[PDB]
Amino acid sequence: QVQLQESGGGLVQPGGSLRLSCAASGFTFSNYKMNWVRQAPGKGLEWVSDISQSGASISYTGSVKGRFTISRDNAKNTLYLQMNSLKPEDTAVYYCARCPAPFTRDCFDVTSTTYAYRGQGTQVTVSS
Amino acid sequence: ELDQLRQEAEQLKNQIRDARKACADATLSQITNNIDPVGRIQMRTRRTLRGHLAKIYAMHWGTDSRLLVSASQDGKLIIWDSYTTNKVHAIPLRSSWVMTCAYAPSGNYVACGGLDNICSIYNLKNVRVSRELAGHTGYLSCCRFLDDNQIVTSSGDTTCALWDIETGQQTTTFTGHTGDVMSLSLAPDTRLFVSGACDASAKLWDVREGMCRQTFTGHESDINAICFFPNGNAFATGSDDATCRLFDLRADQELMTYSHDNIICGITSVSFSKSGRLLLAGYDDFNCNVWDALKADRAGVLAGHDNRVSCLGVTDDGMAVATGSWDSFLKIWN
Amino acid sequence: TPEKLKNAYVLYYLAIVGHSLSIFTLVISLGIFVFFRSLGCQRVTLHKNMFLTYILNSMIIIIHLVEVVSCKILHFFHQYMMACNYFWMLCEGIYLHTLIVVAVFTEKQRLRWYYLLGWGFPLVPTTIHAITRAVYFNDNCWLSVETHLLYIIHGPVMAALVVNFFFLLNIVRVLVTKMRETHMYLKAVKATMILVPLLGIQFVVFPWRPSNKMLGKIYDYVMHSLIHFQGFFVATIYCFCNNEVQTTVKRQWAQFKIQWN
Amino acid sequence: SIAQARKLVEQLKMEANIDRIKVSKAAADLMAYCEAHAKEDPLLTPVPASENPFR
Amino acid sequence: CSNLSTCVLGKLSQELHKL
Amino acid sequence: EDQRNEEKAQREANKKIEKQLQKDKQVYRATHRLLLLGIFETKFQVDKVNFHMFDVGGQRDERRKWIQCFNDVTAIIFVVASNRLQEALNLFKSIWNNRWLRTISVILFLNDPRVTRAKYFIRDEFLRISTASRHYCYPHFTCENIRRVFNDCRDIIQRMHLRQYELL
Repeated sequence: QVQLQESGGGLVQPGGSLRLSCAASGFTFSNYKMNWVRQAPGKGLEWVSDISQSGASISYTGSVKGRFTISRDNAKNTLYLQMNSLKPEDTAVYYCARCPAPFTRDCFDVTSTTYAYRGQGTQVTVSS
Repeated sequence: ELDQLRQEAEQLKNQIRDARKACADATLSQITNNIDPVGRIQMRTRRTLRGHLAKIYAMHWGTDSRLLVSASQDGKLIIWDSYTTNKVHAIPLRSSWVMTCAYAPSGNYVACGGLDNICSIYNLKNVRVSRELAGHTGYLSCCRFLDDNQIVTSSGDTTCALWDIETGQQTTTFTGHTGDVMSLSLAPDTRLFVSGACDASAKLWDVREGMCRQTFTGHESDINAICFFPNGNAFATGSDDATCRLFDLRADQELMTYSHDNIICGITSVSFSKSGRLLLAGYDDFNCNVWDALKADRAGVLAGHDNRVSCLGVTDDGMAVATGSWDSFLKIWN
Repeated sequence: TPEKLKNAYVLYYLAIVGHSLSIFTLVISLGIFVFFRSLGCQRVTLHKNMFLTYILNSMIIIIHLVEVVSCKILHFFHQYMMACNYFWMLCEGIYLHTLIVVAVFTEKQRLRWYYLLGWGFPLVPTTIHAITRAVYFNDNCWLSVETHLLYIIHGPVMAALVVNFFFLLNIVRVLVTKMRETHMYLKAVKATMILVPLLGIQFVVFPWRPSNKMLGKIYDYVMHSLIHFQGFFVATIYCFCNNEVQTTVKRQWAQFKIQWN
Repeated sequence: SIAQARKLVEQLKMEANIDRIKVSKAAADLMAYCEAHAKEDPLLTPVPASENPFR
Repeated sequence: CSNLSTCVLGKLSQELHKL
Repeated sequence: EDQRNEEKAQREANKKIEKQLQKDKQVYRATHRLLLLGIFETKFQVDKVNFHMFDVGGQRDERRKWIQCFNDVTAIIFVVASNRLQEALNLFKSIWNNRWLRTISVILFLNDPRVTRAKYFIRDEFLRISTASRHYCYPHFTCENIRRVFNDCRDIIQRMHLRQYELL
């Protein structure tokens, strides 16, 4: 029983901002390792960011490093992603993925071919 | 068009959830706790079968309850004789990567499936390949025999399949999951087989129709191994969140949870006793905890192995438990 | 002379304490290899024969110690055990050099050859010494070591050790290159020092007892201490500081607490 | 993904129509099976070394 | 053996035996 | 009166099998199993040693179950393609920190001023994950390629034997 719901999205100006709020229900959120994953229209799934189990070790993709910053909060049982000065080239569908094992550090959740533990998708859209 | 359908599914899903909680009205721990526990179980190793070279990945007993077949990663399928620890047959495999072995209930056929995504069938009346089933597109995780003619296999491209041996084609295909279907067990009436997959979902399939009858989602990570309760109304599942859960077929929900905070180690194999009171679970921290399945207490610990236990089987007469681990030893416990 | 008698007595005390302690640890270390069948490897089985030789060498020396034609015969056994022990160190050095450098993959193909060099070969120089000493010299108990006829038995032993020293030079040369391609000095000095007792390279680096009395006495103390505890230092680094046996011992003890009571 | 969604909804209604026995009854049935066959279980109740084929 | 390191026991045993 | 016959039958049934497997254990341990990444198994000989390599091109990309079978192998050949690079870094970061593949080495194949810096950049990024955590990465480049897998697994077996004596 793992269901991941997401907020945020919508048409934005170039150089605006957006907050994507992944809501997690069903599992014990303190033991797992969260991940955000794009899917640009016409591209495959790409990777964005992650947090470790405590809220300490953060990585990013090179294209979003310095612009996006993410954070979870285990008591609220949520995950966030704050984008800043968005490009007109990075409109995508954002998912909230979870690595499939408790208390590990390895993840295999960039796949499109039927990954189970990921969210619905939030269409961030940038017009001009 | 998609959003409106999703709301209809969500409303339908809501009808499931409220009905399940309403139907429950008690938990299994409450009624059971007044009965006397079984205490401590002392199981002593009686045989240690040493013929393999690489890690023993899967073992299957026979309905003769004397011969067992084990398949290691060196490409050898060995039919042991558990009473007098002698080897009856050694069969070379075309693929050395073999993740399962199955022994037919009549004792005439031995099937092993590997990462070559081909189930192979070996005749036992030298011993040679008889029929090879090549229809899956992923890999082959577990396989079981219904009778000598038809074999059910759980592949790793999200589909269980029912095979006919004399023809070579899949008679029915089961495509409900969303993850690699790791393990199947068969009901004692041999009409319903549960399948555990990587969705944290166990599904109940009726082998004649070909559709998902029931779905049991109460786990948090990939379901490794699954085994029926010996009457056919319940089953236990082992997962990677170090939790064994007992789900009932008739009440359609989870009865019990077998877990401790000292247990941060994922289950690799589950099996029941003859009556069903004892639940045996192999873990990957190299021991096999024994659970009083009615009361969720630890009856005992089987700690004889040296590496990760992969398969665990209890005989049909209920006399022995044979575990197979990654140190190439099958130890038979009584 | 009182000082010499006192000096000999302390060394005699050191020999009894040094060897008895060494044999006690060695039997436990050798016992671990035979008892635990999980540790079966090509080096380990070769190590098992070396360990019994240390057990065999220590007991014969202590039995020689208490007594100090039957006297001669026990000394002949002592000559063979002492010689074979040094040759076995060459055999392990031969195996380690071949395993690391020459033929990198598993080298259980020539195991018969090692036994002939290890056990069968020491018989020929010792039998030559026993036959030659009786006819040429006819020494009592063979208890004279100052004779010039001991070269025949000890000439191969010294030859085996010096080429063994060459093997250590290759191993360190290989090791430093591996570390560099990956605090390296600390590991390198530690690696050479642990290698010395098993290969038996203390003898070659300190070959002769010097003529000066002050230098000789300190030399006497360091040589006696290392040799008497050489079997002890082989048993600790290769059965207790060795990591794979350390894991095996830990799991076995855990079972010993739960199934006992 | 609209065509795929239809498959999930039809699967859901098929599994939603079942009637569910209560947990109180189902726990009583599982308890009853264990009570009846506990005598004939060689792991719960141990067998002597004459009856045990592995001995 | 001529007081080599190879036969430490030989010179140890001999001196004590003489004295 | 047939118990004696059964013992006589089995013991000379078991003895022919046990002497068969000891003539197969020699061939099993003389086989250096390999894995490729990025169903077909091809064994081959270079300088009289056997490399049994299993390509996994027929499997799906949900790798969290079938990669645990491959823990036994000597060296995992890694082939990258050049956002096809960063998603290859995250697979290498996942097999590096796995609790069953912690002791398995990795060989990289990544298949004139501008290109040279680009080749250097890929080498630096991969070398930054090896320093994050018993197993060492081996990078290579474009432009014989099977001799580099022989010459780099020989370094793995030398380093596998130095650990046994606690040297390196």
